Amino acid sequence: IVGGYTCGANTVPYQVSLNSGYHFCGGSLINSQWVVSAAHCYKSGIQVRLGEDNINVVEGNEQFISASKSIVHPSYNSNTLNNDIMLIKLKSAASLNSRVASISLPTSCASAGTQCLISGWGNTKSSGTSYPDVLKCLKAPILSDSSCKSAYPGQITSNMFCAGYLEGGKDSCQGDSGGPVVCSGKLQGIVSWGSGCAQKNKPGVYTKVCNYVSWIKQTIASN
Amino acid sequence: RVCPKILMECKKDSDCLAECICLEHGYCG
Ligand SMILES: [Ca+2]
Repeated sequence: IVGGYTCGANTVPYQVSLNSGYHFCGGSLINSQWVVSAAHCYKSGIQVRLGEDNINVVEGNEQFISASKSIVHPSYNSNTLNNDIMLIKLKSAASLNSRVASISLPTSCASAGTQCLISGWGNTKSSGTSYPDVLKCLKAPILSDSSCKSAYPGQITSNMFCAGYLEGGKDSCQGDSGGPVVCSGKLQGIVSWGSGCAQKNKPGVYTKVCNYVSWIKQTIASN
Repeated sequence: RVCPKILMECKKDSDCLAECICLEHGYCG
């Protein structure tokens, strides 16, 4: 997250880290057994780490559970990142408590101008690399479809939205993929892609979770 | 550029996904 602040240990209880020997993507817990993340985060042998703040220190509230099944969306296109969403089933159910909790799925799409919370352990520099130990947070607005389409000519589908700042300086960045964009207490977006991070006129692009809620619910109840 | 925000090590630009490139400190961006 570039231009963010420190969330505070376990203040974002639905945030998870996907780990293959190191942290490489985030995700969000949507119930005791299922995590949603980005389809480009697919890897065999994912370990899901819940209850994390400092990803390098054991602080006592972590639960590490292997992924038993990852279900990439049927129409995911790895070239355009359209339908960039994946569900991960945990090998055993997480113990929900005050530090580990799920986030609600939306009943409606959020409108442009709604302020949302984006979080992750990704790069905090727009130029250079500084990867944080603790979870970072950013409040950012959903931008209009016109601005989004204007910023990325021909690359935005109906399954994507832009959130951030056209002035640059604040954005999600590498290592934040798959993590949450929460608006009004509902999961509205998944960190997906952008042209670098926090660049002028190149806001981050996010998977539009409200287009997938019936697919998510059907998949969770059937696997 | 279309560059997904996954953390990925690299030694050359061709190691990265889509239009991400390999930065000086060994990670795609
Ligand atoms: Ca820890």
